[PDB]
Amino acid sequence: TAPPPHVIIVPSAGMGHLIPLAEFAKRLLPRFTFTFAVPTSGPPSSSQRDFLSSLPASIDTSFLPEVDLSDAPSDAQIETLMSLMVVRSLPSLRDLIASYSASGRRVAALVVDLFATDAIDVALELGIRPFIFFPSTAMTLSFFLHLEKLDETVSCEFAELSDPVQIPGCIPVHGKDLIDPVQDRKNDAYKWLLHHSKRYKLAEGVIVNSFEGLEGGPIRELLHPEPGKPRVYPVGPLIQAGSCEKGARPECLKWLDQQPRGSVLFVNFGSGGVLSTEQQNELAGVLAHSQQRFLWVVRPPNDYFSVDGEIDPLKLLPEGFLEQTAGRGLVLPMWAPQIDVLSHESTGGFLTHCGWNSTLESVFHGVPLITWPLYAEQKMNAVMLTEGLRVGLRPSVGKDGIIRGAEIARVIGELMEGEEGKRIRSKMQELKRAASAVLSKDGSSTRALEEVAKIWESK
Ligand SMILES: O=S(=O)(O)Oc1c[nH]c2ccccc12
Ligand SMILES: [Mg+2]
Ligand SMILES: [Mg+2]
Ligand SMILES: [Mg+2]
Ligand SMILES: [Mg+2]
Repeated sequence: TAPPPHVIIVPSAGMGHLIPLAEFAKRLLPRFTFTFAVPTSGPPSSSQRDFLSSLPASIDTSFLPEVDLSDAPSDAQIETLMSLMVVRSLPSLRDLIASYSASGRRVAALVVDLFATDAIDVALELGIRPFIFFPSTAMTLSFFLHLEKLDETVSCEFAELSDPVQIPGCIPVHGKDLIDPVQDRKNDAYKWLLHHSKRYKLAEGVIVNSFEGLEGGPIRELLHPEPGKPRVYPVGPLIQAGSCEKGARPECLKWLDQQPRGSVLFVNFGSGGVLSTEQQNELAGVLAHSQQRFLWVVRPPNDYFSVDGEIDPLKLLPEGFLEQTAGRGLVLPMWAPQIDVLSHESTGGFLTHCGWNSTLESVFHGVPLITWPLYAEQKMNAVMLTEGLRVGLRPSVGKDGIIRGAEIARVIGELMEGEEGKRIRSKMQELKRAASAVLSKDGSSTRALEEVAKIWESK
């Protein structure tokens, strides 16, 4: 029995990033031990502590001493605050790695999230193999690697372009659908994104949470060796599992058991996927007059109370909405067991914000999508899902930023009924089979994990 090498993980801010990073680590146990070296700007939340403490013993956590970000503009985007958090935590990261190295442990790799490339300098100075973990699409990774060239060939704001932007190996995308932090090139968020994208070549490999069956074009382009381009390791789809391992007995799953097969539309924009009052009313009015069964996770709009103290969103729904939907739809406040809903046989569609974790969970369970992108790279994901793979439908937004009921109803109807919705469903089942094929004991993604593991163990 050999001593397990140690691996340090530097995540970018967000539970959405801890989830796929923990799944990645869990699939390399017990060959290594891990430490989540978590930059902080304040007391770690109870959600972070609870999630990280629930992991296997071989994955430890160190919350780095909090840094001060009050000097940043109050309008600073999240990419800027995330980059500032890492840079200012590097001394603490050095002290953490020193505690392990001083005890005799071999530190075999430093895994940094997509906006934590400034920690790569520490790894290079200490003879530690730097790797980047990319929790988004291969399409978005290609955009990152191409951003330098795009920045030097385009002077105007991207949303002003008439022709769609062409990324090597990707479907074209109009500038207005490019990731949020490139929509204002004067903002620090764009400069930070440019900064990180030029540093991906400093890593010995990029680990991307996707697979070739889902993004053939981008993956095959990325795998093609080129000078100045890092090696890429598709290891997706890395997602959490259902609750059938503890002991369809949750309340909302009992309702799904009664409904017909593949007949329910699941609505969930995820935490932070808040709608305006006007936008939520448009969605509620369509569901109220529809004959479509739905399961809707509702959150208080950004513009009385419940048992714990949070505002009760289902009392903010329009007049007698719960009367018009009593037997056909089910409303849930704040949270729902998403993976258990997507795995349920009664679930036929998923209205999602196109966060990549949620998309991968839907693909793995063969549930076609209504793509309602909100922020980050979600609009790029929507284009790839709907115009590329054709496994979902996208409602068009109006000039005032509101998606009207006529569009919500159009895509719902076309997806759950209509012939195009059947083709979409058929295509999504093909991706479902392809997803479980790359994660098998001898799967394409399981092999990529092996390559990474052996590299970490080499020398
Ligand atoms: O958790 S997020 O808010 O999505 O983090 C992110 C902000 N912008 C991003 C662009 C591409 C991928 C991830 C991004
Ligand atoms: Mg705390
Ligand atoms: Mg369907
Ligand atoms: Mg998500
Ligand atoms: Mg964003």
